[PDB]
Amino acid sequence: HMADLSLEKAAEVSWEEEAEHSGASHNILVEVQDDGTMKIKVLWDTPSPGIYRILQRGLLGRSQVGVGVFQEGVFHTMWHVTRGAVLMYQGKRLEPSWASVKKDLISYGGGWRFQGSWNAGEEVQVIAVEPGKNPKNVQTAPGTFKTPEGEVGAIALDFKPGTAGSPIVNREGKIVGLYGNGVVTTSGTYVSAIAQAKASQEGPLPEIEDE
Amino acid sequence: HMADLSLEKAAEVSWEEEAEHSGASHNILVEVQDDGTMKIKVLWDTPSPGIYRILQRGLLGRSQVGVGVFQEGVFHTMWHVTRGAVLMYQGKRLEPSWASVKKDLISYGGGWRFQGSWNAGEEVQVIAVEPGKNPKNVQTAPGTFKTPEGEVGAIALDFKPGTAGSPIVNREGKIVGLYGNGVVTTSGTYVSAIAQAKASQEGPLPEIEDE
Ligand SMILES: [Cl-]
Ligand SMILES: [Cl-]
Repeated sequence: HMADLSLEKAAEVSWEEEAEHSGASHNILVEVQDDGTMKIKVLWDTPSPGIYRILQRGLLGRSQVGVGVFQEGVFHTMWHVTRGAVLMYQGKRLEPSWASVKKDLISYGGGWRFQGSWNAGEEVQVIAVEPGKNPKNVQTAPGTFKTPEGEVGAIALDFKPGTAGSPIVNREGKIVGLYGNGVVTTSGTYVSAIAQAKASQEGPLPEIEDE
Repeated sequence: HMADLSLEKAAEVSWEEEAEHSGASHNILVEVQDDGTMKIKVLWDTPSPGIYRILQRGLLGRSQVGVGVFQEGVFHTMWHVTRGAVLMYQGKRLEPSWASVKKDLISYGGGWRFQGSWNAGEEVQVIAVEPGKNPKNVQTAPGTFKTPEGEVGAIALDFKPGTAGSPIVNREGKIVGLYGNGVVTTSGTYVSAIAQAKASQEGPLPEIEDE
């Protein structure tokens, strides 16, 4: 309590054609042809879109507890990072609007906005915003993990504590999930879910009398 | 919300005479003498004392979001790990009792119990309980960082995300602080505070009429 969390912009969301690859392995789509060719295949009154550090003020200064993304006026991060705490941005209180403890996700100022859906076999990029480091794109080939309610992509990459909430993007620069909700395998490997919810939409119209 | 956090015992608190040392450097107290010698110097109804993983249940199973310590019936962890969330242990709800956002600390079921105070120049051990790994003692020589309200010990050691709340102990096996509230230096080095509060004590006696 005590509006102890604040936000600070760090980067914009995009795919980087050349970013470092990391992982024990690579998934590469090859196209083979008959001909014998083989080929490798206005200022808006809204928070600036992008990636932000989430910062908790104590005695040592501001420590980064996680990362989130503004997209269409809505701030998206992980449930475990904020547990619904108000977030200060430009002296304004941001209140939580929607949360999924199961998927480990939370949005502030509206419903989930991300539309990306990861396609098995494709490589993705995590835009890792580690405490005290410049943003960095990391290309990786996710596996899948088998859950109730469907199958989920799963990334085997280790980042510093505080990196949870960094977005995962596909080749069009669309966000397919957030990184940082994971488990550790018996062989000692950390794997993060590609955490993603359906984009929200308008319900039926209400009315009222409270002026 | 939804008692999504639970605890699981992982280890007991002790100094390990031989544990691995880690860090760019070592602080070693030498005693020199006149003689020319030089020398290197009942079951209780209370949660079992020790170190516990803090686990959040989602779709991938139980992910470790932090670590804390039971001592004298009180559970001690970091504020950023739970932000005051109820904790489930053996089907019982544990409610938070005291918290310090500035020191990044929280206790459940009573006031802070730890009595250890780190002494400049001494080496300490972090009992690192990393997600999916066995507990491990790590000996390190803390530096100091200069803050308001006094000087704080500061440890330059990197552990996996989820390790915050692991206790730091002195040579007598007394807890001098918890690891995992830190900042990152311009050279890219992570340093954690030795986070510690004064042990609590009984106040003046009240009375009442609410039977
Ligand atoms: Cl909507
Ligand atoms: Cl007390």
